[PDB]
Amino acid sequence: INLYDSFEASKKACDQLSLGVAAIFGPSHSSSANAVQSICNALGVPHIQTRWKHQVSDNKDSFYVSLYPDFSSLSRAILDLVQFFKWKTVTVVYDDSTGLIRLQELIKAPSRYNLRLKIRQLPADTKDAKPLLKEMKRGKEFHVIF
Amino acid sequence: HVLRFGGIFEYVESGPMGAEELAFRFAVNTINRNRTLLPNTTLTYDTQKINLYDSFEASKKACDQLSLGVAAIFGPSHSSSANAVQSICNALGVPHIQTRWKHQVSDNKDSFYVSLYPDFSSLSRAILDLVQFFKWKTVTVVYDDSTGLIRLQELIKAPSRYNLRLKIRQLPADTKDAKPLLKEMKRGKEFHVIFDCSHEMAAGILKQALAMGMMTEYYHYIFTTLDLFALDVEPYRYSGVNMTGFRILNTENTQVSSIIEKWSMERLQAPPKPDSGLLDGFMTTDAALMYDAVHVVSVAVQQFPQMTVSSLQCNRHKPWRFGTRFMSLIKEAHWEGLTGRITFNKTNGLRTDFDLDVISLKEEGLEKIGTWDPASGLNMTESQKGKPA
Amino acid sequence: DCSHEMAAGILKQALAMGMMTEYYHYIFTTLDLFALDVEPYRYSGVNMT
Ligand SMILES: *[C@@H]1O[C@H](CO)[C@@H](O[C@@H]2O[C@H](CO)[C@@H](O[C@H]3O[C@H](CO[C@H]4O[C@H](CO)[C@@H](O)[C@H](O)[C@@H]4O)[C@@H](O)[C@H](O[C@H]4O[C@H](CO)[C@@H](O)[C@H](O)[C@@H]4O)[C@@H]3O)[C@H](O)[C@H]2NC(C)=O)[C@H](O)[C@H]1NC(C)=O
Ligand SMILES: *[C@@H]1O[C@H](CO)[C@@H](O)[C@H](O)[C@H]1NC(C)=O
Ligand SMILES: *[C@@H]1O[C@H](CO)[C@@H](O)[C@H](O)[C@H]1NC(C)=O
Ligand SMILES: *[C@@H]1O[C@H](CO)[C@@H](O)[C@H](O)[C@H]1NC(C)=O
Repeated sequence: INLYDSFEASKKACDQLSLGVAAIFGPSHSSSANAVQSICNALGVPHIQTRWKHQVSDNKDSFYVSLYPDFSSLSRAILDLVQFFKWKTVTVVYDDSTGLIRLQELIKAPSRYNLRLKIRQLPADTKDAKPLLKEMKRGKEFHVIF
Repeated sequence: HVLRFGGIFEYVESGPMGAEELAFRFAVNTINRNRTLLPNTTLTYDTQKINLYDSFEASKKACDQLSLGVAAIFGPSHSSSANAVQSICNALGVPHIQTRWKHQVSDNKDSFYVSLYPDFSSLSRAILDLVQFFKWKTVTVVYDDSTGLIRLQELIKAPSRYNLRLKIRQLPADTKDAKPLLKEMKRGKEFHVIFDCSHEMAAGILKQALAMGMMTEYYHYIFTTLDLFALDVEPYRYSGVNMTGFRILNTENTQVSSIIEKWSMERLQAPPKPDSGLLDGFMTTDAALMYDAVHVVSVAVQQFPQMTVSSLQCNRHKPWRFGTRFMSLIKEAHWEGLTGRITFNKTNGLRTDFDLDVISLKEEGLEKIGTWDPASGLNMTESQKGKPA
Repeated sequence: DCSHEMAAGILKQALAMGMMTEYYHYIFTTLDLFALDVEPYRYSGVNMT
């Protein structure tokens, strides 16, 4: 399929289900993954997911698995690493807007621990880390989570 | 002439009819009764009843609607269903109008969708302007849904651009379990809370905060939701909380009040809920946005008389004949609706320009104390009280 | 110093104004304090002896 064309992934999933298939190894996007998950949950066919997607808590679908490790446990491991290194000022730099969901335990961590977090977002261009790192010069922040 | 619109609405089993579908059909009936707008064209609808948080049902109903053929589709509220509907109609060139915010992936390349919910980037910048007006230092942000951090993506990301320290807490899965969260709120001695939830959850946690004794002169709650006029502030107006928030629903104009009154007796069929704490007989923001969406797509239709509805097939990818012209006609309209001035970003489908009224809670109830605009800053007419000679 | 019904009305009007916190403290001369409804006032933290 193409880049984030969930209708095309739905059509290919319908064609592969018409051909007959044991289980569907789904796409690596988010929207097409949600579409294939809902389609196979309607038709009783097991879904396999290898990349993490954001999961809506209202969804009652049960016909899927996810072999990427959950970012709740990953974020708790990162918080344990921060507690082991005994940091105080952490600058967290992400690139995609879903990453705040992936690191939300670290953002909820200043309520329960003693920390101070400054988060920043990479720009939409690849080579534009030079202004953002300049803020790393200005903030004097030496503990960066990428 | 006869024109057809696509209506997808997530229905509730039993009960009354849904509010958004009622607003959609009320907008259709008021446009059909009026002759100043669309003089020689009549509008029809095809409403659908899909499940909540499902995309395959929405895909099947959208395919059935394109088998019937519609001019445009008014999508559902859940993010997955709206994403599937948006991809389906962008594959066929039929324009999409959505009234609820959804998280949008930056790698998406669709161009046949518009969203009339105000963008939370501009809303969060307005909230930052409101916070910087109040000279705050420590802000506790309480968010309900896990997507809501993206809705506060500008607000959370404030690294040393202003002297501000944030503490972020999440509401629990149960609605009634705010009491341990409010107990940690009280013991933490933090008194400037930004609540990001729906209006029903806001009324519920206001009842919980009243039961926790959080209603003093020390608390200055800020609600990101726009339905604060649906709240009943009668058991809180004499307390001394400040309760500043925003409103897009321009109730100052008399014609908008007349449209609200004409909505009201069709709205008062449903009985009120006294346990909810919501002021019954009022427009939500979603219903007004659906009404304004129908008006914007109608005035986009009126400039394009060569409008033939053609039935399309999901099994092929044959695009609509009048796709790009009608999409560009949609993406440049300027209609005065219930929310005021309506325009679209020309590089997006997001309504990034609006005119918010900053309201607050005083002893008379709720009243307008300021005006926010994205092009200007924040007026805040109580600070404009100093006019020396 | 009032009746228990008057005490309940005063407590409701004090909750409407946000009078009771952990700062405040009430003594009731009436002997029907156990017959009142202390459900909404309990979790805020009020002495109310
Ligand atoms: C269509 O959508 C586009 C986004 O998809 C819109 O582009 C956005 O435009 C706004 C202007 O309205 C930009 O806002 C601000 O940035 C300036 C200065 O930049 C600071 O931000 C930059 C980010 O790249 C850095 O390069 C700078 O060095 C610095 O870090 C701020 O000064 C602005 O504040 C102004 O606005 C706020 C609220 O109105 C006030 O509080 C301020 O005091 C001042 O009034 C904004 O923060 C925004 O960055 C830009 N976004 C992108 C991605 O380009 C576009 O405008 C929109 N078009 C229409 C027609 O709606
Ligand atoms: C809260 O509202 C009152 C109402 O008069 C106002 O006087 C006060 O300045 C407001 N702000 C506070 C207490 O920070
Ligand atoms: C603020 O509002 C007043 C009247 O309400 C108006 O006269 C003034 O020009 C406004 N200022 C700005 C900056 O919008
Ligand atoms: C009320 O009771 C609490 C504990 O229950 C106590 O800490 C507080 O001092 C009391 N208030 C008074 C005595 O004013």
